[PDB]
Amino acid sequence: HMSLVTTSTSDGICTVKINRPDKLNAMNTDVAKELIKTFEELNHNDDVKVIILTGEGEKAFSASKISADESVEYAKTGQLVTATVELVKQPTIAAVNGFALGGGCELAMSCDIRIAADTAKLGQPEVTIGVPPGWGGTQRLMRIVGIAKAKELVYTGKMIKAEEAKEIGLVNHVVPLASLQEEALKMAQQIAGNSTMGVQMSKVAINKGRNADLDTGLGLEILAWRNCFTHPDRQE
Amino acid sequence: HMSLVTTSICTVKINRPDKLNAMNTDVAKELIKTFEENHNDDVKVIILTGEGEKAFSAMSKISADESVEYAKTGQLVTATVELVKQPTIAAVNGFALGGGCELAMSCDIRIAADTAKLGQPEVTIGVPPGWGGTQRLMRIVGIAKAKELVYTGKMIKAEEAKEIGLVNHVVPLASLQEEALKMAQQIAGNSTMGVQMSKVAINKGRNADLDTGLGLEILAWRNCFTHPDRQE
Amino acid sequence: HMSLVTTSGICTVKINRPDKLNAMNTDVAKELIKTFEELNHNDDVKVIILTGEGEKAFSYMSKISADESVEYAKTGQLVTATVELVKQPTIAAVNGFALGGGCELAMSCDIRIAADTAKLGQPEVTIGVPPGWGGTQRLMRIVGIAKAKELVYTGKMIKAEEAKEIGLVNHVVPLASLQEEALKMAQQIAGNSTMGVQMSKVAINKGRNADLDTGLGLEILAWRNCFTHPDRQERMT
Amino acid sequence: HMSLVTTSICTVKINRPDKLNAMNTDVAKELIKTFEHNDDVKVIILTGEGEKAFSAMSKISADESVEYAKTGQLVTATVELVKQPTIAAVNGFALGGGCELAMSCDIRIAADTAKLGQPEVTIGVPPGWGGTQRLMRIVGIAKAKELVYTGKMIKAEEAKEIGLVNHVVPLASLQEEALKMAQQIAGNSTMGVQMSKVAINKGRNADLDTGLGLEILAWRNCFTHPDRQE
Amino acid sequence: HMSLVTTSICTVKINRPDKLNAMNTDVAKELIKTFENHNDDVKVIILTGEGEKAFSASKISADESVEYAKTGQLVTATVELVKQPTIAAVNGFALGGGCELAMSCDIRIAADTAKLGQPEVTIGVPPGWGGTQRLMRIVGIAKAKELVYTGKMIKAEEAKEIGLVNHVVPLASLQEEALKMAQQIAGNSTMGVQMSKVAINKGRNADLDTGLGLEILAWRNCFTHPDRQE
Amino acid sequence: HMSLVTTSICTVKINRPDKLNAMNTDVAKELIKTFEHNDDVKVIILTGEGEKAFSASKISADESVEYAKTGQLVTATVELVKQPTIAAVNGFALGGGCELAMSCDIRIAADTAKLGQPEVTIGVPPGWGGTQRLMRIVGIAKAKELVYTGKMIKAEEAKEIGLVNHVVPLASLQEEALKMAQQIAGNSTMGVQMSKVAINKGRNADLDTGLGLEILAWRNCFTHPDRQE
Repeated sequence: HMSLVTTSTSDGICTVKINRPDKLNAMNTDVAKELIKTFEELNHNDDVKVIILTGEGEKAFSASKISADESVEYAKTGQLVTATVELVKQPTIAAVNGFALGGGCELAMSCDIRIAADTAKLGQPEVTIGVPPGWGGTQRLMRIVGIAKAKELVYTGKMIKAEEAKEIGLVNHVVPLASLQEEALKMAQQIAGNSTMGVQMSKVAINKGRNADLDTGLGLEILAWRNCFTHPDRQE
Repeated sequence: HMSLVTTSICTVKINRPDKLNAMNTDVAKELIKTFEENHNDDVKVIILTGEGEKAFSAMSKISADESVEYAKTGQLVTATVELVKQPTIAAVNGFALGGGCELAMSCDIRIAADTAKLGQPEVTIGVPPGWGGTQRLMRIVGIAKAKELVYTGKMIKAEEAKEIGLVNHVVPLASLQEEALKMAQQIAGNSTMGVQMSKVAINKGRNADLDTGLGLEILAWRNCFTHPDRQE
Repeated sequence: HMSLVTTSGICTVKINRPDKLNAMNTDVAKELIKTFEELNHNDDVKVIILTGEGEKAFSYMSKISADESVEYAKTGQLVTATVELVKQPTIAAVNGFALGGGCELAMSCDIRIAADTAKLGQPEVTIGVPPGWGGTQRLMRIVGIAKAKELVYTGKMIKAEEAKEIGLVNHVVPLASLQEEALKMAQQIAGNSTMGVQMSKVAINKGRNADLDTGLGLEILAWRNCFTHPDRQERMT
Repeated sequence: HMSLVTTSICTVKINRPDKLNAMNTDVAKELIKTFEHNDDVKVIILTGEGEKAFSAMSKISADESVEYAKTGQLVTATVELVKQPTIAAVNGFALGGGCELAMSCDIRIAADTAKLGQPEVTIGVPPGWGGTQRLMRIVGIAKAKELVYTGKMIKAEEAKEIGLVNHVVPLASLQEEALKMAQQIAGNSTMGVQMSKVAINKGRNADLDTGLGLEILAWRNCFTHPDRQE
Repeated sequence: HMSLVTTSICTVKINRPDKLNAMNTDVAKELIKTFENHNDDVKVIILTGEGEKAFSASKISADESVEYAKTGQLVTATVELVKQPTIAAVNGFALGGGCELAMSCDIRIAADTAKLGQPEVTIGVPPGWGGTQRLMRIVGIAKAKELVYTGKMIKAEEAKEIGLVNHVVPLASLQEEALKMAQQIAGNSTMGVQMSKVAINKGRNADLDTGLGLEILAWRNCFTHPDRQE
Repeated sequence: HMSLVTTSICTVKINRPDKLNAMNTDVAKELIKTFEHNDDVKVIILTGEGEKAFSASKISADESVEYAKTGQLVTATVELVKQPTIAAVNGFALGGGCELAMSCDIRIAADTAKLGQPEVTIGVPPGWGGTQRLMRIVGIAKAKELVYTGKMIKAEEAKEIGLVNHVVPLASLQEEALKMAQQIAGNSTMGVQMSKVAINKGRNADLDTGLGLEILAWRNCFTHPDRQE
């Protein structure tokens, strides 16, 4: 179904793995709901400080004859899992180990930081079926890579390698697969070394001010800044 | 002023070659009429390029009052090219300067020739970009490069245009059209309803917060799921 | 304190405190506010160059309450907004270290040209706080949410080359060639229409915060304003 | 399908009182072309022909629905973003598109006989000409939700109560009042009025700081006009 | 902590009458999961306080105060964004979290004995379940600032004049009225009703053009439904 | 010049009664300086001196920009000040004064008060935030009516459209103001001004972003002694 295992310094680095390698870690509603409950619906426990999310099998991160009314609930489940991943307390590092197409790519775009392997191919092929990307791909892909590249990808519904994904910023870095998880830990243990209060107030400020004008975002930032100043992490 | 060829995809061309396909009021009105305020259901993808293979597109001495009208005509034609039903592929065959560049920035995807040169030199004569440059260039390449290009008013070549994201790809001149064709056809084979509703969703959610954009997307997604292209 | 040198209408502003690596306290912030506020009324100056004194750096009193924390953050927001919304375009010549409030200061300018020795970053979280002078917003609005999140969460420094790769700076030139380079671009902006330049700046800084239609309204208003100016009819010759 | 009378102030009247000036496609196009403006007109009054109706077949494709809702959006936007102000003199029924058309105008002055509403939901659709947004932006979210979910008529007194209309006067004296407000606006500066309209119509969609940028740009533009110094 | 009764329309009632139906986290969870998603048999939801005396009338860990506020946000959003229209029948006291919950609903009909307010600032905190935003979005910034800064209570008449409630009726006949409006919404097309709800709840947060895009999408989406022809 | 008197609540007064407390550049500058606040003051009262008025064509376009910037600066300084502000409209509030009144949080007007935006009768729009603040306070329809007509309105219809919070007899206006200022001053200072920050920021954003602002201010207040005591 889904795996979790935690160790780091303080050992609060939690690797979360999608466990369906027989079907290329494809995401159905069961995987979405289990992801929602693993990310605990907009919070977490206090042991974990950084989350590294990937899919087992070393081949794919994650790669409808239905009831037009039921597709609204389907897209709602997708939106809910993407928001639960996107707004979790700790930072998330998406280790894209191979294919990330459709929902999978959307999942990858819900995370804060993406470290892809030189074997990773991303895309949104929903438009080849007759549907748009229904789990936030029409919005998050734009907000990450620019309207031009997002439009190109969604219109063509094509697949792009991790190198051009790094070129357009869809992934933060590209490393060899053999080193992928290694790098995924190396960044995480770096974020875990910093103050959790500062890191996660920064995350709240960023995730809230991405949707507002500069003045409102600065208000969010100053409020989070005072909040962190009321914390012992600042003085020690 | 106009050129239309539709075979599959409708290539539209600005037919003013002896003036580097310059933008004016008549050309803007012709483009407005050509983009049909939507399109006909036969066309799936549109390619906008310039005649002569020397310039994509490279009367202002008057009356700020009707300068408002000139800017309104520019905004109208840029929004008609931007919000047209079919996707738009801009094949900049050289000079895309000022109103041309802004025009090129109205389309969804820009494919550049190696000889292409883009920029907003309005700041050198008397004015800011008045046909959407100050907003569209920012929304395409980011505020830093937008400010650099607008303040300096300089021209940049195609390679640095793809470096900052103003154009999606750069290909040799002699193979630009072809390449455009291919991409258009790669978009033409996809679902009409899917592509066009995703275009609606993107063009609407670019201006709103993530939640409102997700609402737009779920509405477009249901609308497509009520269409036969989804199941077949 | 702070040094000013103007000629061409090109004004170079220098943070003058090399003993503390041009560190940002409330004094230098207030002096920056006062210098950029005067330049708003200075009609000779056309372009502003912001850089640090010396060849090393462009630019922790926190024993304090949370209310004086709010006041410190407000002073930082004020200096960043005054630099950002100044009349003339600004060129931040990052001649070395730009970390913390210094990097946010550089991010408040219109254009950044960094030396090949420059290192930029937001190490705020390494001492328990987020960026307090607009980093969490301006960094994301300049380089995108992905790289902004990476840099803010790690709190690491990055060389000028990767800063140019992610858009944190516009260009990267050798250190000894930085100053000259900056002035060159400033010259290229100084020769343009001041009316058009500054209405462009107003339109951009206002439309970055709104939908496309409101930004187009701002643009058409600035366009008519410029069309009421003699620069328009006089240079379109 | 439409009448113009410029006497000074242009009164605009939709002309189909046979079934109370309903909003077809053709009157939408006629209103679009009529709202184009010229320098003569300073204020616009838009009312319905028939003395008791301002403006009061569909199982065809969803794509035609999209494009005719786009036509409605276009006519409402053309009415909403004119140079001069618009005074909607609601003489009677304003339901569905009509009321949406009335909500596109700057100011509404209704007769005491006027009943407004959005009954689209009694047919199986939402208001597709801007009601779901303009009604909410005029009367607030609570009253807008109430009116769109009920789809009922309300009397002009309740419209003035919830802000859907600015003022309520007797029908026989509606036009005199609308033209009174018109000539009050036309006596003011054309540049100031029209730049105020641009600033309001653009800043309603933005944060306060952006809107203040809009306002300062329009303010500078008004200071370049001869109407200021005199 | 809360009960449900459906017939034709579903009434949801906070069942804590001796505690004046006050809200803690557990009743919030019960309401969260009682608004599920939903089933297709319910058309209009009426939420009121059990006991016809009050609709609905913190010493650790600011860290856990964040989670308390997140639970409040979750319950308010689940009530607000839910499929069917919601009618808040405030039967008396609606203070603090209770009034915020009432403001999450679509339409509010108050008994003449109702008293609403946000007294959070008398404790040392702002409204933490959406008051600072929803009150301002319902009644406007001036009255919202007044009520939040004073923390005072207001009767049904003043809350109606400021738009905090849509209508005010006698207490002994509140629910009946709350029923009839519900009935009035039940007879309307569920597809049109709920697509209008989605369009409004999404376009209240965006500019006019984005809201019009949402509206035209929902308009075609109601043209997808068979209830348009019948 | 202007004056200030602190008693607990600092009453701030525009001291130009022989000119109906009209606004110039010097008045705006001294108002910016007065609104700076100090930790003792909990509520601010802004009114005009004299019981007659709260506050009632040579420049180029560039100094017109500068004048509009000064007006925006003073209106934003009053609007975003720490403590809640009560504008006691003791008569005329026209033009900038009107806009000044619209910058405060709460407006209590005397029955003889008259509010308006007459800029459009001179050739210009409101340039101190009227075209935005009036629409955000009273709605778009009444703001359009008032700005296009440029007409003065009495206190009661100003209350009807929401331009003022309450209408009080002139002879008692101040006292009523003080009374409200007392009721607000007794509440939590930290909670009330964090509420003010949340409101002034979330008025410009969508619901989700505003709720983020609110939850941040709420957590901030939970770290203050006022919450538990």
